[PDB]
Amino acid sequence: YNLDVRGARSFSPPRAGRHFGYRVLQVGNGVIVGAPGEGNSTGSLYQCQSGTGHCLPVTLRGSNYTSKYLGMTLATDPTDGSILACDPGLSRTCDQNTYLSGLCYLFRQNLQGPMLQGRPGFQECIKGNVDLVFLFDGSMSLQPDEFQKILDFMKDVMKKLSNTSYQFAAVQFSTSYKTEFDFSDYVKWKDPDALLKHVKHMLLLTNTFGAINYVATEVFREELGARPDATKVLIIITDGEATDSGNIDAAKDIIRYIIGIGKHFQTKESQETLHKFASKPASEFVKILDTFEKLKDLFTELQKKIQDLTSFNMELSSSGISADLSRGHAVVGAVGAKDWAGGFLDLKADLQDDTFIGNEPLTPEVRAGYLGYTVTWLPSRQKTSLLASGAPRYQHMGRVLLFQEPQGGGHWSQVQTIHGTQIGSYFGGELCGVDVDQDGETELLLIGAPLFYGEQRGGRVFIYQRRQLGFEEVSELQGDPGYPLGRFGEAITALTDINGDGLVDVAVGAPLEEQGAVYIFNGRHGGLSPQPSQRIEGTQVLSGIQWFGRSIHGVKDLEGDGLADVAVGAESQMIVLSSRPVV
Amino acid sequence: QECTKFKVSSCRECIESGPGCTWCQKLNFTGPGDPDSIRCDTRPQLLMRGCAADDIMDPTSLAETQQKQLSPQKVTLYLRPGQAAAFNVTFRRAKGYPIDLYYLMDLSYSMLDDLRNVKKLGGDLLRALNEITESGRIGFGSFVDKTVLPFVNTHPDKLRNPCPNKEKECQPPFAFRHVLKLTNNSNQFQTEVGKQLISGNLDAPEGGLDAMMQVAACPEEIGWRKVTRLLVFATDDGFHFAGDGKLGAILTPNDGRCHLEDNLYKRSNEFDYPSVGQLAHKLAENNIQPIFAVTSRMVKTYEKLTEIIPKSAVGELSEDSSNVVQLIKNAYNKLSSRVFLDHNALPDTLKVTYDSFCSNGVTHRNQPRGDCDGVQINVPITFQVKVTATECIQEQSFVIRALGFTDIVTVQVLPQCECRCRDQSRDRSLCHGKGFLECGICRCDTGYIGKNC
Ligand SMILES: *[C@@H]1O[C@H](CO)[C@@H](O)[C@H](O)[C@H]1NC(C)=O
Ligand SMILES: *[C@@H]1O[C@H](CO)[C@@H](O)[C@H](O)[C@H]1NC(C)=O
Ligand SMILES: *[C@@H]1O[C@H](CO)[C@@H](O)[C@H](O)[C@H]1NC(C)=O
Ligand SMILES: [Ca+2]
Ligand SMILES: [Ca+2]
Ligand SMILES: [Ca+2]
Ligand SMILES: [Ca+2]
Ligand SMILES: [Cl-]
Ligand SMILES: [Mg+2]
Ligand SMILES: [Mg+2]
Repeated sequence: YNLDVRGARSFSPPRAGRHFGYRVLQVGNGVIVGAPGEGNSTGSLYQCQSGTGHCLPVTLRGSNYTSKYLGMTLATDPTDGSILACDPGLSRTCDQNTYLSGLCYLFRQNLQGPMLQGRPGFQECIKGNVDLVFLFDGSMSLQPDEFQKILDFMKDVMKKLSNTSYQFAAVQFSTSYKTEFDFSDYVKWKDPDALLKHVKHMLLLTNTFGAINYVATEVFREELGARPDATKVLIIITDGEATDSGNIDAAKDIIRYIIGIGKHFQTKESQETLHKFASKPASEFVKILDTFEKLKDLFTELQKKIQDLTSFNMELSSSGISADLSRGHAVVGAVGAKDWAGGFLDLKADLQDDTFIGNEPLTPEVRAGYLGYTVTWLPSRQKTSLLASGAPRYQHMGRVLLFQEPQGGGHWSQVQTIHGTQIGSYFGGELCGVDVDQDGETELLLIGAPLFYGEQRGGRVFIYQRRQLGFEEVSELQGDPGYPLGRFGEAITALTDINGDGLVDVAVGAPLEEQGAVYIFNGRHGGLSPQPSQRIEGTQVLSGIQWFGRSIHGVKDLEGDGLADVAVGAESQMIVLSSRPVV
Repeated sequence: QECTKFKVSSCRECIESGPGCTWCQKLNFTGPGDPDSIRCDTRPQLLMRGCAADDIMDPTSLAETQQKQLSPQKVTLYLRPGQAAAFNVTFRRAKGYPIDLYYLMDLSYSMLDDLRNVKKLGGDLLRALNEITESGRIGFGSFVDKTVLPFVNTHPDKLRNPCPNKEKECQPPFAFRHVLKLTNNSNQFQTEVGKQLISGNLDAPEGGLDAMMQVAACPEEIGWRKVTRLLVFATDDGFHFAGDGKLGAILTPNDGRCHLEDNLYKRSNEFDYPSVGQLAHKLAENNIQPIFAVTSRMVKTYEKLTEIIPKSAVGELSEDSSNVVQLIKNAYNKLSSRVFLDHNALPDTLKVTYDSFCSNGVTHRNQPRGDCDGVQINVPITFQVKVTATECIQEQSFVIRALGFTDIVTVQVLPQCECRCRDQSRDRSLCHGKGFLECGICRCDTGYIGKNC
């Protein structure tokens, strides 16, 4: 009973939709509110001022797209103050198919400051008709067997794609460039051995910038057989760094893969030099091969990846449907991955690259599980930092997976599985990590099951504590009975310390208990208190309110009067409460 | 056998103090310096103090019970705090009512061969219902999923033909369509269900829970009688529920209301899928018992729903739905051989447990719900209901149902904190004063001066 309900403030723009308040986030003197659009409206973000009492829509600067999904995903980094916003409603058509993935925005300073953006888990459109050009290195470094293996690679790719809508062209490049055959030359023959039998190894330098500009302006020409309705794809094959410099702006509309082969790409620094030539993300389009014989192993990856889909990889990934930031590291969930098995994307700091981590192994039982619906960092200092992600639909019951950060030179590994027991309960539909004693080790993982049904209580929140072997279930946060569909657990947040005892406290939203309610659970010695110290009825703050407790955020607030400020979302409303020593 | 006493100055406060406290009513039982609080103690302690056995006031919780399937219909209880009263409810399973069977079918593309078989089963279904009881009716509805991405491909060509491209008689995807109001005319089923085309969608879980909710929320359009209500749910994989709509940016919860327009659930993209518990609640209210007819690989998943929807059954549907009539007969037997005895919401001043004495050879005791399996027609089973109050309660009531049936037991709860002592007759001349004599202690009419008036 440290939250001053009598002093509550409320915020609502005049044109606010029903889902203004779907997410709330407190940054100095303001609240950021995610407002996903309903019906035909598009979503938006609102910056709400503590002083003026007004909420204003945020103009995304240099953004090309805004769907109704904008506002669904707001996260902030406690270590550096970064804000990540995501719009997981980027839809596009590729022949008769529709793709759906996310667009994410990183505000390093504040919403008015510089913005970075990216498309995590983005699948480029590869149509039925593809105009593909091979641009192969002929530099003086290639021995004749190595140059030949490059020739044979292009042949097997053409051979495996012979009865498709693909049309091919080939350009050798060294100091200068020669078209070894145009698209028309491929249509009139379709014989790879014949098309390339006049190829003579140039034995000079490696002018990659000029080569790419040459391909974009002198090869993709309609009078040479290029189809303007086809996807333009470029496969670059090189064994050394570029000997020129400039830009490839003339080729930016081309989907560009690049393959670095051999001893000259031993260092990660040299491999990095190929990134400016290829499309993003470099994890998809930049292939480093240590030996020339591995050009055969690459045949599947660079061609099976290259219309009626009944089975989907990342085309319907729904990336950015959740996010979390810790210590400068951002991750977003992608529930659609691998036919809605799910997973998460480990983002590069500039949002220009990503790494997908998902279920392992892909078994038929992970399908339609929606892993990555929730993602929550569990940082530690002495122990390894973990990431928890819920698959609330796993086998219609849900589960939570614990992933360990890459340790040393290693990779992400999955270290624990936590099973839900009740069908439809959405076990893992909400997650929250808590470091109660603030020793730098996050020991508590809270798992919401907001749809849990039975015993006259709607929804559950379970407490898991980290032991040596893994997380063990130690307690439950008890909500009031009498609301069997009340969705206790839909929102869980750590409030920092609200009652000045040095221990972190937790809030739990229960948005469908009458007009909504928020429970406050105080931190104690050795964990969390299972009984709440306060319950805040929405009806008390506003009379016509609904969904009170749909989202909660707490922070030690630096301006104003009080120990902590707590923001609570509701239907078309956002409410701010101050924590006080004596209420 | 234990009594803790704090405030006792009357017989009624003694009983209120606990279930083990008793009150002596002997006249002139108290010494000059003693209070009449010594008059309230445990039975052995009172006997220690010279009170005779017949002068010991020791109330006991009592139940007053007043051819039916559920007997008795009305019971009045008298509860002293801390002591339970017990009464037996008898369930004698009668003969079945007429059966309304609404057949709700998945029409995504893998159900194409199932659709061709179901189009010809209208006769067999009515004949099956009339082999069970009398005067059956059948209805029909269909579902695929919500019509937003990524549940369906919203490309205009794939909306017109969600089915694979070869398919030539295919309807756009849809959430729920009410095809046939409950009727006893099988030819109506044939021509109405025959008009339906196969459809398709994008992701494996389907939106059948949307359709079930609309069926349970629209009783006038569906045509339910007040007889046995069966809802066959025929599908061949999983189902969406609340929270999944987020992928389509559908964040408003299901409101559990009827939304049929032109026999379609048009606003399905305005509301999220219902939660399982939300649907279980709606099905219990309206007495609608679902029969999940699912393929073999889904059976273990759908069986977990019977955990949460008490009156439901699961049967293994064939890949072409050709066994569905025997599936429904088996499911009826399983549904009606199971009997739950439950009560509505209670004040927490009361607690109710059930003993279930079953005829199949099983006995449960002290359970929040009565549960017997293997119940047979005209073979009675007995439920012992025990009700305990923690305090002197205000007059109240609560109903006891048999799940799936409308018969109720109305339990009137009355407090018994009053002592029921004796007549002051033979003792008049009373307290040497005006006051009257209750329970061996004089409560003098307000004032004069004195405990002894
Ligand atoms: C948005 O589109 C414009 C084209 O008008 C382009 O110049 C810009 O690079 C695009 N933004 C991003 C982030 O790619
Ligand atoms: C109810 O019946 C059971 C078994 O037939 C019996 O043991 C019990 O005494 C009965 N209860 C009452 C209150 O008569
Ligand atoms: C069928 O239901 C109708 C109501 O539409 C009723 O009139 C009729 O008696 C019932 N039985 C038969 C055999 O039609
Ligand atoms: Ca800690
Ligand atoms: Ca605290
Ligand atoms: Ca089939
Ligand atoms: Ca579906
Ligand atoms: Cl070279
Ligand atoms: Mg070279
Ligand atoms: Mg299907």
